[PDB]
Amino acid sequence: SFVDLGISTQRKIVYELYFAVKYLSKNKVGAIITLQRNILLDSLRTDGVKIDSLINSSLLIAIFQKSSPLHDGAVIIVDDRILYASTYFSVSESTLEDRYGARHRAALGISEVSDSITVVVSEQSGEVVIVRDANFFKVTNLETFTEVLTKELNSSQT
Amino acid sequence: SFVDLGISTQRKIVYELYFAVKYLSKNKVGAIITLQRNILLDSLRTDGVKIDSLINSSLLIAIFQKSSPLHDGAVIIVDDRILYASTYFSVSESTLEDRYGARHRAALGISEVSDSITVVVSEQSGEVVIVRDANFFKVTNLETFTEVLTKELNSS
Repeated sequence: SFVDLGISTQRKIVYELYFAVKYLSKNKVGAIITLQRNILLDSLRTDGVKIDSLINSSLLIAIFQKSSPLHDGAVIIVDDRILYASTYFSVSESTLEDRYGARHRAALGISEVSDSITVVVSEQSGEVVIVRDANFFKVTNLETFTEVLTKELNSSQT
Repeated sequence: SFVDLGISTQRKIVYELYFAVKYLSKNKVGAIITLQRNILLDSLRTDGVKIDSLINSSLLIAIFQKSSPLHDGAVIIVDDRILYASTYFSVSESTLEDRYGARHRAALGISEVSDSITVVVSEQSGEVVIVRDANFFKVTNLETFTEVLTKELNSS
């Protein structure tokens, strides 16, 4: 559903996510941002706060600060809106409760049951990955981010 | 404006604001939340981010955390939505016999130029005030907050 938006809207989403990721990665702030595409994620949602806001780098940075009520769980972006924050899913990979690898596992789970793209920033290393269909594209150079993410969002869907 | 919303919506709004303010007061986190009424505030504020979000206590708490980039400056609510965050009012109000907090100053200033209703939580004391028409009701027992605010929202 990203592919159906005007080029201005797509470019906005990518740039805002870019600024957010630059901050989060540099300061080693964990985050899970999931862009839903054609498979609607609402069916698989366990918990989560619905905020239905415009997507914005500053709001994202606020959401994922350690002292924030919304920094655990996943943000779900639908078209150009942050629909949910602190979202969890009943996928069968995020059933471990071990902290290490938790967001990577949650992202993998989501990617296995939907065509969604999921950016993950690691609280430990600040490393950034783009998770899609059980693959982890590791973004070692953040100045490739906008390009990589764009390709991911325009790939073949379900 | 607000009375045109619906009892479910009005109660939900005041309830979410209540939980936000309860948390913010307990932890002495400064905050300023301006519910716009008939005077459009756009000409009177500068800067800020337009987020156009639902009104949610958790979101508000996240916005006003001291490590949050949106915590300095005021939230502006319109109808049932957080329109702006970390926006700055170009106006303040002082008096002779008091010198309290910059958020209190800004909220009284904004009530001088608009019919808006502003909730302020003091960074130092955690004390909650509600500001309208250059006056400020003090809400020292937060169980009354839900009542007090609704009164103020159903005014002139």
